[PDB]
Amino acid sequence: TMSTAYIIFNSSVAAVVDTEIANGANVTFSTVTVKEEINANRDFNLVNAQNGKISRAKRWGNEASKCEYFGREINPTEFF
Amino acid sequence: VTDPEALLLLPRLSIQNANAISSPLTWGFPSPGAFTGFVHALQRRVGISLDIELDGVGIVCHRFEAQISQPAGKRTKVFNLTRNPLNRDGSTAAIVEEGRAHLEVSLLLGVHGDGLDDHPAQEIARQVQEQAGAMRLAGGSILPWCNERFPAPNAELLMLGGSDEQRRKNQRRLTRRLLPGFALVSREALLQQHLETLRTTLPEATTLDALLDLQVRDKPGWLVPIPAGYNALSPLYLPGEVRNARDRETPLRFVENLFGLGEWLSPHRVAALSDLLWYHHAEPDKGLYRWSTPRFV
Amino acid sequence: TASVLAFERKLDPSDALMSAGAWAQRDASQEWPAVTVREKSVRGTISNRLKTKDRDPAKLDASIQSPNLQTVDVANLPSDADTLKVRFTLRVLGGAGTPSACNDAAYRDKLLQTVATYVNDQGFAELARRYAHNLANARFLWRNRVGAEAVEVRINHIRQGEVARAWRFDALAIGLRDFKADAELDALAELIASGLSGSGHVLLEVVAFARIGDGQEVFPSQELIDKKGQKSKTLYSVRDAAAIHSQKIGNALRTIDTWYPDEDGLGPIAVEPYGSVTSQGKAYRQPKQKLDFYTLLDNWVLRDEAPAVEQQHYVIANLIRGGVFG
Amino acid sequence: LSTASVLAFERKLDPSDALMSAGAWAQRDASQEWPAVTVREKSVRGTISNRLKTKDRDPAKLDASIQSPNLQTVDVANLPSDADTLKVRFTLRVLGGAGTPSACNDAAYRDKLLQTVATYVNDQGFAELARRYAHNLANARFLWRNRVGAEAVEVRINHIRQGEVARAWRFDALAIGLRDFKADAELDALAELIASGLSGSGHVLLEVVAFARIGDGQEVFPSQELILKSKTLYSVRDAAAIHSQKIGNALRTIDTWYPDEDGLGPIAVEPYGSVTSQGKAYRQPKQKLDFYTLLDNWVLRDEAPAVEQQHYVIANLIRGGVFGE
Amino acid sequence: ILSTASVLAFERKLDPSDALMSAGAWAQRDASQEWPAVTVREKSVRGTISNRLKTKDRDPAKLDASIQSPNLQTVDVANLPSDADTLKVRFTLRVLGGAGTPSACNDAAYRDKLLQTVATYVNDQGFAELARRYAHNLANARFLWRNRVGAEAVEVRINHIRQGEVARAWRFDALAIGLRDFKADAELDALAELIASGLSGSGHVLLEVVAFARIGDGQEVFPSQELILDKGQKSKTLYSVRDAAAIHSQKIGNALRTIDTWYPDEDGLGPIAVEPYGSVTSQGKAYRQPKQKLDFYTLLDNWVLRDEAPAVEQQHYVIANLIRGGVFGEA
Amino acid sequence: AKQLYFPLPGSGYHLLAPLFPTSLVHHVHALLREARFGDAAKAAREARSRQESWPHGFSEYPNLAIQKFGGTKPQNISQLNNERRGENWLLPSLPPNWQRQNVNAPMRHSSVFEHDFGRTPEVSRLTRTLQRFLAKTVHNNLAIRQRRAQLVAQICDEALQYAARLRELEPGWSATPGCQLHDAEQLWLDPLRQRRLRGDWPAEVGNRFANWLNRAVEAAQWSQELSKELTMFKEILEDERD
RNA sequence: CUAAGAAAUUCACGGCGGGCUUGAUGUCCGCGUCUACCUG
Repeated sequence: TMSTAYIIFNSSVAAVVDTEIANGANVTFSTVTVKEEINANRDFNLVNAQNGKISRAKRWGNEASKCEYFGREINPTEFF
Repeated sequence: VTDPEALLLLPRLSIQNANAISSPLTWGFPSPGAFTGFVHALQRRVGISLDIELDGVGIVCHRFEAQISQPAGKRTKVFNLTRNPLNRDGSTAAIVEEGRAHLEVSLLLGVHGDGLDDHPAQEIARQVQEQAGAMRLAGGSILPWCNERFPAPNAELLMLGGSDEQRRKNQRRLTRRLLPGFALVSREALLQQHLETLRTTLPEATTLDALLDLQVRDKPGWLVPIPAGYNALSPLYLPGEVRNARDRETPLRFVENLFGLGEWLSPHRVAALSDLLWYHHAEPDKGLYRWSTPRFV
Repeated sequence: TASVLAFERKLDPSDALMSAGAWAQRDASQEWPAVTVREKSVRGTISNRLKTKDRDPAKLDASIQSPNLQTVDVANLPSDADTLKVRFTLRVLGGAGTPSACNDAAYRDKLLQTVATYVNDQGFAELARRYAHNLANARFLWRNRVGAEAVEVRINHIRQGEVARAWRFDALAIGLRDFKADAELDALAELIASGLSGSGHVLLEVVAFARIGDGQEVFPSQELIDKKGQKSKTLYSVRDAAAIHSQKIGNALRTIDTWYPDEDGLGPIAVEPYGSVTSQGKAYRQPKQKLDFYTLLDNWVLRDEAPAVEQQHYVIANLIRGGVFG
Repeated sequence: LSTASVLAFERKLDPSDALMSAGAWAQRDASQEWPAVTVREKSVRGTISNRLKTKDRDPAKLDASIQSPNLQTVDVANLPSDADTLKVRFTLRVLGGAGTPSACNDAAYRDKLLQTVATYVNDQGFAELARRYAHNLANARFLWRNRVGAEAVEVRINHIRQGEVARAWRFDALAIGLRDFKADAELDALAELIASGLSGSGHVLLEVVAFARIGDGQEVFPSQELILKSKTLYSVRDAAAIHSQKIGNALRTIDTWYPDEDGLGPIAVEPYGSVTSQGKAYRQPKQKLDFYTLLDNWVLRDEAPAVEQQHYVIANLIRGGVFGE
Repeated sequence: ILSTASVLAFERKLDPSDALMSAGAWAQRDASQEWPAVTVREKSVRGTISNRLKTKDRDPAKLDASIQSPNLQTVDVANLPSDADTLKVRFTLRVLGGAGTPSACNDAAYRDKLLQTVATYVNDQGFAELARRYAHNLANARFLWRNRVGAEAVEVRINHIRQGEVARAWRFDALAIGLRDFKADAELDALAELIASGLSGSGHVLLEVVAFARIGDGQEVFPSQELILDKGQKSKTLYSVRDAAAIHSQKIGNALRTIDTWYPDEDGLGPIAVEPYGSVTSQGKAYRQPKQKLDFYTLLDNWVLRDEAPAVEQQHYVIANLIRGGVFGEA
Repeated sequence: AKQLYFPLPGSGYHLLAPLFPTSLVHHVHALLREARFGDAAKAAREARSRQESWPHGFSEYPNLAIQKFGGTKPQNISQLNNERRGENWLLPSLPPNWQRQNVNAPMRHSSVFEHDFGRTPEVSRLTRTLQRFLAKTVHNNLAIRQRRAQLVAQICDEALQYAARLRELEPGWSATPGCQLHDAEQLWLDPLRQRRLRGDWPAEVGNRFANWLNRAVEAAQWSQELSKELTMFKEILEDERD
């Protein structure tokens, strides 16, 4: 339920609560109480589609409450 | 338009299920044209008997809770709905909705009458407040009292009594019971000053009002868009030629709204309490109808 | 009858707040805490009828693999207190027959003549005798009445901050569909008839206790309202307490009509032009039938045929509830 | 003649919420003030062990995904660490007057329906539904997951009439089985009490308490809620509580008249008997043994079903619901 | 045809309680009911910079500037009382039983075939091979995770509380029993048969486990952490039940089921915890790789579908993976 | 229909028929829909956070309302639109204090240990917003001083509402723990029920002025006009309580 | 004389099974609180 960055990786995973890991210094900011998502390798950034919001890019741009997730995270697939 | 003589005050008017839409454009506090007309109805039901004259009202809005929700979606709000009875077939009804509000105000009126000497200064407030607990004031009922402590006693102040220090002392002796609300007054001045500042791009007045509430900029108070009367477009009619009117004694003019902007002051930082009595300037010379508060500043 | 005629309502009730306290402690019912609206969340299976193109045993089992998830609200008594206190303030207005809409003024004064010759020979003491029964048995306790052990309703007359006269009924020995005589209900009916006839409001503050049980459910009124979250069944709260609506009390005050052509052994029905029940669907007193309100207005004031006294009671009760007619 | 366009039935057998508490065993008649089992947060991380869709079945990516951890913050409800008894207290209100729907459209439907129900009632009582609603309180099947693996479960039932009790019942929820429907010299009294409570011949409300001797410091289970943390529990006033309708779903497991097989024990009475756990739906509408084709084939075409299915078609009405689209 | 079950999950057996940590003196072991609780308390620290800097930002004038402003954390720790030396860890373990019957299947034939295969497994051999290994990880107190290393003498002690009383008691010594070999003692077979009869289902088993570890005066115990989700800084909050430091009820119990010795490239590297795709994060990599056919899922689907019963040294693994529970459906 | 009449200046009444305007609701619908989503919204979305298109704005839109027109029956009214199934917006005009939060008044440390704590949303917003006018307004004596003086007067006047809002919030803030910090000023912002027992303490606002207007808040308006407004607030607090 | 007048949304529900959050750390150093006073 967001509008991420330009990563076209796979069916991403996302959460808002984020802790910082220190052990294992190739991965930073491991994500907490995380929830699944599927965009199924869609073209553009806005496709998140948890359960209800797939089409309607105008309604997606209206859905800017919890959006603009940076995506640069523990994995090119996994988003913020 | 002229000066008041006695600030008759109603103590606590709990209102249930009053209107909330009040225009094609707002949805907040009900239109204070209702508060203008409410005291004219009050004078028409009482003021001929006790020989008084009422013209202006103030509003304080002790509290205000609307009836809105959001169905796990936008930050815009949808309204409350009322179930309607069935039709002749007993199937369904073409339901048309409107907002609701539980608002709680306590108005202060303005008296001009000579009847303050023959009738004592507490009987004239014990009859008026007892009358207005049996009438409607925006589309909602007026509630009675519970069984607790009682601020249900009103007051009745005379601004002509005492000297200037006595006036400014009894003004605080009245405002001490009126404090936790927010008085609302007209703000017709700064719009026709903000116009010429905003005249470079577009002079449309609704655009000037719409961007006086929408780093970030500064708002010098709590500005608010309100109705401010009615502009007329149709000419006068005859009293007895129109079909489907409420009576057949007065002429008719079709009207559209007139939007202005107000301000929600605190009761303290006003100059005096003859500055917020909502009269209604009503020039009919191919004109319009307004209701404002002169001596606003 | 010229263009528009509308009647501002009388018998105006208010909202009904709730509280929850014990029994044999109902006398101190001013500090009882509210009954708030907590939420929960339920997982429902499928319990509706399906079409003939449906009901294959493959699509059905694939439907119960995805049950519906909805988050209803609920309101319960706190788990020590078993009695529900509902409180509401009813005021009457008086001046029944006078409308506030008329552009005729020859229809208005003859309407005044008709209501005057109704009120002079017989008072309001028949409609008041049923308006008192609809506060004696707690019809305003809509669903919370049923199954309770002993409902007890209390009515206070208020004119100033004082109380004037206090009643104490028992809404179980009082029947729900009868109308009997009582040594106190006649006095209450005379009070509300004196309020209805003359001018100036006559005020009432009515509470009602119900002994439901420890921590059971209550039922305030609901509220009308993207199939993901789907918060259905939102209740009504004013100042954070479960409140019955005003109209929901209004549909229980005016359950007085027991003069129907169709059924007279069922019970009363709320009064209505084209007298209709939302639950029972079918509208009694149809316009094809001559027992309709709007026919009975013009027959009684324009062509001046006096109907039976039952239909006179019905049309004047319909004038009490107010309305708007074109 | 036909069925109605709207039809609704208010529920009977109305249960409360079920409040939880803990304490020690061998404390009978002194168990009124036990502290409530409170929920609390607790962090949990455990790595990936779901199935794979033969796409990441490669050792190049499984080691990469095993190093991306999955920190969650679930809730939990434990007893106090010196307390080895879980007390669940809830109040059950049996209304009565089973047949009368709260709404209808055709009165000729409605009086025919009441005729059928009254012929059922005066033909044979509510006793067979009563003896089956008692054994979902004799053995505490409302202790859903907290029952399995317990030392001795004991329920005590007090019938309240005024603020005081009227009759007191001590059971032992493991001698009374979870499978067979016995006939004891004391379950008949509770049976006929709920029989008189359903037949409108009075009004009964019971306070039922359940002691489950789980284990000191062990885990108990409340009802779990939705998500918008990753496992929320139901807290009434900072006390863990089973849901109301979950107790309701455990209370109407009386249905032992499947089309399929009597060797698997009872389930909850639904229109289409559809246990969400086992994922299948007994009483399929392709067979003629569901509820929706046992109503209109009893009240319209007026052939009676067998005496077993009458119990199910009444018990589907005591749960209430909405019918007739 | 018996295709795979779309949704399948299992309720666990072997639940552990939460772990409590108390403190005292070693000579008062046999009267240690009212030992005080090892409380958590806040302390402050002051770190430095001890991370591998990248090749670009290795400027000399920046490193000393970055360490001139250190990072002042605020750590919670748990120490024993300064007059006490022996750490007491108490938790209770209940043995449920009926390991085959699932929680939420879809196909009835899958569930019946699953219960039939599990009934054959319980019929030919007992749970005795899968209970002489749980009894070890109660004996050599692996559930003391980091408090075990460098302990002087670890006496663990286990009671059978059938009623409120105790039925039969047991004392061990967790360093006489090694952390690698699974020996055969006379009092790890009276315990192993008890967990065997508890898991098969012929009774009820509740076990009280206390474990005394001798760490020393004023030393530092280790409870388990929590999350610090969302200045006023803090790091490393420990988990305390009612202000008594506590190991989680799944970090305990994770040491109950480090049983798995049957896995490829086993170089004497000790048992790991049983898991589908049997993996440990501390070793970084994941054994029982699915390209090998010695997984769990492709060990269940070749035993409940095509009936190719694997070696008994993997039927001791599949049943133990059923005992821990979990989800197993195509989620 | 739906018509009113208003009183004339010293005469009878004029009946007015307030109809539904259409040409002046579509213009505000167009001028409001584009600022929600469009060129100015999507592009330069981050116009004041990370250096977007400079000649644009942000165009906030708080507390809007919506109002349907029957739903799935779009043939009765005129001027149809397929997106408009009763999709005309409504601007807010709400009177403030429409949440009613100031209920508890506990024995805390922020507002219960310190009198000039003021842990409120509007008070916090007014405290955060005075930094733009708290700068070196040497050439802005009406800007950094007049608007700053008005905002200081507003933040002072809001304290009367933050105190008297609990003026009926209890039978009296009695002897309890934690509220002794509010017990140093337990007359003005405290209950009602002679200088100490028969009088309130009208000097604790002078002690809270250093914490609020000095601790949380050119050198003329920072001490002269603020001191005069504090003297006016002290006179107002003293004239009421006795 | 009030965008005044008018209005019952209701019935029923199983959220549920599983888990390792680890490792380490220096908070340093300096300091004037004074002057008075009738409780009957």
